[PDB]
Amino acid sequence: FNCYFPLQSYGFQPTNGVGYQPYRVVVLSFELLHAPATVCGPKKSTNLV
Amino acid sequence: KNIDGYFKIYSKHTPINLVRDLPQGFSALEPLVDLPIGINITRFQTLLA
Repeated sequence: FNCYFPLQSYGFQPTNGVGYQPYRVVVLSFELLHAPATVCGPKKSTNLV
Repeated sequence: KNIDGYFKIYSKHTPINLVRDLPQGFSALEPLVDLPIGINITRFQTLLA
């Protein structure tokens, strides 16, 4: 009484509605600190003349 | 050395016949690796075997 288990399991079955269907989420955290920058976007490297 | 948070190394290896002290000659060291670490280094220790 007044004591419960906090963790609960997500019901997953293919017959469940699309709204409750499990969705795998990937969250990218972009943080710019005082340290030097490394990761950058792609390159171009066009033709040479 | 460490400059602007960029630690650099210069390595040169040449054979010489030596007993003690050092040989007399000129040497120009070459880059080895560039390590954009950016930590404060006030001291160092030589690891032996």
